[PDB]
Amino acid sequence: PRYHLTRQVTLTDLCQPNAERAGALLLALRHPTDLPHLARHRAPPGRQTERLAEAWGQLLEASESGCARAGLVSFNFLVAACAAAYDARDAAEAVRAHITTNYAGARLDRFSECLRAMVHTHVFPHEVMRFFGGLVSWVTQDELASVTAVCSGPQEATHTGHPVTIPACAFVDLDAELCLGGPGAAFLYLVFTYRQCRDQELCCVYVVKSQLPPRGLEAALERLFGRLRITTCTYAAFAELGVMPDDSPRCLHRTERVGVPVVILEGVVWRPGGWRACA
Amino acid sequence: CFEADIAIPSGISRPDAAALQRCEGRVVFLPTIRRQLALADVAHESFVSGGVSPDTLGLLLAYRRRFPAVITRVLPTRIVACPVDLGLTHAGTVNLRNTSPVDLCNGDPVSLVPPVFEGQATDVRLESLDLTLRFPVPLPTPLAREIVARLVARGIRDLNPRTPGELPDLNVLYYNGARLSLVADVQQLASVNTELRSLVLNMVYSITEGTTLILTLIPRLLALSAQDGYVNALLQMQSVTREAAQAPMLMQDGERRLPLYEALVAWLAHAGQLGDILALAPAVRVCTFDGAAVVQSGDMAPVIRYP
Amino acid sequence: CFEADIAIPSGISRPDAAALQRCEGRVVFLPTIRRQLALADVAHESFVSGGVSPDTLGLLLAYRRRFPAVITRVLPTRIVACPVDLGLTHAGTVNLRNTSPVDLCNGDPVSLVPPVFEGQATDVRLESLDLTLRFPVPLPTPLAREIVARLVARGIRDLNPDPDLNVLYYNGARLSLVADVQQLASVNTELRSLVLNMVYSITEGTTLILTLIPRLLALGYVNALLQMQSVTREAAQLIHPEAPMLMRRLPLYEALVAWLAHAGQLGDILALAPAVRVCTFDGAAVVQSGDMAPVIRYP
Amino acid sequence: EVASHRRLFDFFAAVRSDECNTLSLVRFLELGLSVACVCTKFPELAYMNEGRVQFEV
Amino acid sequence: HQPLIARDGPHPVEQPVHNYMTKVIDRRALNAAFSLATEAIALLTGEALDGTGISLHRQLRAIQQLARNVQAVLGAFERGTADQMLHVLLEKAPPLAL
Repeated sequence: PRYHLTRQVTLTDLCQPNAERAGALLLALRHPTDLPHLARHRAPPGRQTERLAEAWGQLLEASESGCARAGLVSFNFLVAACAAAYDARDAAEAVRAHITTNYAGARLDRFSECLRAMVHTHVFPHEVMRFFGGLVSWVTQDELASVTAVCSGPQEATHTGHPVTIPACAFVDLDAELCLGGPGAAFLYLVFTYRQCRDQELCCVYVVKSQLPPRGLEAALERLFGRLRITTCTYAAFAELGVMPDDSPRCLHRTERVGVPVVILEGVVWRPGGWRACA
Repeated sequence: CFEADIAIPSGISRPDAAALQRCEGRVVFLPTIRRQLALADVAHESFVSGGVSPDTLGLLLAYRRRFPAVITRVLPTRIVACPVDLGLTHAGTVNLRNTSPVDLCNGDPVSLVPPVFEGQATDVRLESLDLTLRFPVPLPTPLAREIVARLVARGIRDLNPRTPGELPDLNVLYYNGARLSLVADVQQLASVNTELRSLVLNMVYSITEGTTLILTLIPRLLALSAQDGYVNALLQMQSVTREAAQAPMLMQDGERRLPLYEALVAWLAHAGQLGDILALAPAVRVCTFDGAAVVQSGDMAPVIRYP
Repeated sequence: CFEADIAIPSGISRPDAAALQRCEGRVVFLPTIRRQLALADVAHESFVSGGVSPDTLGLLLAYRRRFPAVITRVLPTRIVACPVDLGLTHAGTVNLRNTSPVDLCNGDPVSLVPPVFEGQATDVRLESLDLTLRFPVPLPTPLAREIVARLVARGIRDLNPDPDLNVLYYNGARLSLVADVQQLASVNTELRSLVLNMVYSITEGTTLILTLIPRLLALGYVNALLQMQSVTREAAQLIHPEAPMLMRRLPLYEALVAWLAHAGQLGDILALAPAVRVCTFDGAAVVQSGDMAPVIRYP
Repeated sequence: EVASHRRLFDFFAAVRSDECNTLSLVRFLELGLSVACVCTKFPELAYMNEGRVQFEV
Repeated sequence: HQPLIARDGPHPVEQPVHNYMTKVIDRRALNAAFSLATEAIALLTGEALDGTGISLHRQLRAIQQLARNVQAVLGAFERGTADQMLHVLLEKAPPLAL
């Protein structure tokens, strides 16, 4: 009812929202203790399915689940772990200087191996680490966590807009699509662009910028790419991060919390959307 | 609603102000999200591209990259439109006008189709503001998916001639009775070609490795034909399935991948999505509060969200 | 919200009254949205479409057709349900009853057929007025799309016989799909019509495309770009399938619409779109079978 | 007119109302010449569409 | 308390069953509703007024909208009262040829 609260109790083995900002684009970790099984399934047999059986098992080594399940993944944890992967180096790598000095690359180094191992056996990182929200409160303990980081529509950026102002956490991120500029409202999405066996199972996390519908986004997902050179398949999944109902309030900064480039985005209808991955 | 207005820009033909009154509940394709916008991008002259007007398959592609909007209230100064793509958050269920020869149902998903009918052109003309208006025809979605397959395949017959001139017209439609004839006047090629390619390229990926085992059971299909009712009615007479009847190819690597289960996945990925990648997305659903089971031609039906 | 009332009919027993006490928080389907309704619009006997009992196809036609309603508070002489499909997005928190998987903190659960699980579980019958309330199963979007394609794949090996498809691990648990002793023999006769639908839409199109594309490209931007992204994929499928199978334009393009007409049916039939969301507050983020969950309105 | 005018303006927000040192004070008003340069006034425009004044010389 | 015509002869004795039979009350809805526009919400409460009589005059034309509507729904029950009696008589009416 244009104001909501959500809560999930996890560890600070992940994000450590005390080390994060007030505004962070948190993911969950849905199906957290999953993927020894789907490592074996869903892949053609030339992928040697005994890789992710150890790969996530080295992740929680860096992080026993207990009663506080592994979850609440930060926005930082994918950018810096793919910083060595995608086509931005020493600028996306400034996100690694943000994490390891505030959060830890010990958990990144196990997970950057997962980002070459999850995508290896066709266990693609979309529909795992589902969207949760914008880190409203951080009522966490010392080594444990209790975060309210509301999902559920536009109210996350009104109740942090009548007061976290939604950073993009990298100037390389918030992909400035539509340089063909005009007035309107912004429509935000979460795309994982892949490269399968060309760049050896590439991982990518960035947000697009468009005044485009979901039907005007799929052909926009076929155009503007140079990573078509694959053949397996089902690359470039995306869901709706929702509407920023203003293109006027975007910004360009390098000040956060290590000087990391960052984009202020004030006022967002967080339509949670749905994923799609077929081609 | 997240209110969006379109003003009356310049002058009025005095009966044509009443023509804007009887368009309450229709749909405007405005290619933006504005707090105010001129009426110039509204009409079909904006639908016309550089030099050339779209065909009824190009208008599908023209209605692709624009935004539908519902006429809510009609002022002599403005027209308040509600942005369907975002502002469908209406427990008041903002109302639409059915301009269609089909009496629908209760509970139909409703998708929008350009005017292609033989007698429901929806042509209203403004001469003070020199503009032409084609309103889309809201229709039920299986009947909508029965139309778009006809018009592309009619343009598939625009590539190759070969056959004698007596072709099956693709111009007789069937809803419980109700013989419908549509318009076949012009078929622009690029609207056919780009629609044909995605019909090709999606049907490429919808075949996989474990898909091939299913092809063995094609003679198994006709074994059910002469021994039941359901199968024999399922098997169409104008089908290639009755024509193709007149094998593992071992290559077995590993055999723990579930090859038959993986076949139905990627087939559904692309051949399962063939109505919506060719046509417009349905977001309008029939929902009347009074318990009325159908909605008459010309009525004001209440409209709820995405199906 | 806009709470809608379903009228309790005449004389029921106390176990029929207690049957109404074991359903507080289930999912109910209804044809129209009249503010007063009766129980005659609710029962499984109200799902007859051709004079016989519906199958899992005949339910999933209606399960995508009519409207979900969730009973908040049970009553004598009435049934209060605050329906899902009315109201603005992410408002009007409602409460569900879990069935054997988790329903995690997210997942966007989907109503679907009973006989994909135990058939005479959740087929709760009223004894006095003699009607049957077969409540749908609320499964979340990944596993709901998973199990729907497995039994119809298991229907193939049950169709014309000569691995085992039924293990299907969850994140933690091992989900026993097979309820062997009396259900699986009823499975392959209650998904009976449905397997023919997944087959005939494959046998038609693949045997149509292999006489479409050779009839195309020479009858040119779509020509060379046909196998451009399909190099050694479609020509390899032309090498594999067209050899170990058999090989007309005016019936062909007549069959073009008809298959793709059946294709547009199945997309509305299959894939089980999300209707309601779990995104709770101050919970343990993990729901168990038989426990309530705060469930919010729109995906 | 004038006193009848704002008397409902105060009431409109009134029914919408249910819906270590001092010198923190400055004062202000502006009238008198605020009518002189204006050099005519019709108050109370109602729901109106067109205003015609015709000249005969 | 049904009568007895208690008999002569050795046919056995009559027996007064002064039984209590019960019945069952039904439950009915009888629902009615009426609209109210997007304006006249600030009006009829006291939000959108002014010192203009026009503000008072269109405040009149909401009152003369409700004053016809309140009698319409309060009428609709008395109209609806008779319509139930035509249902509950015809529900217990057998056809008189039988």
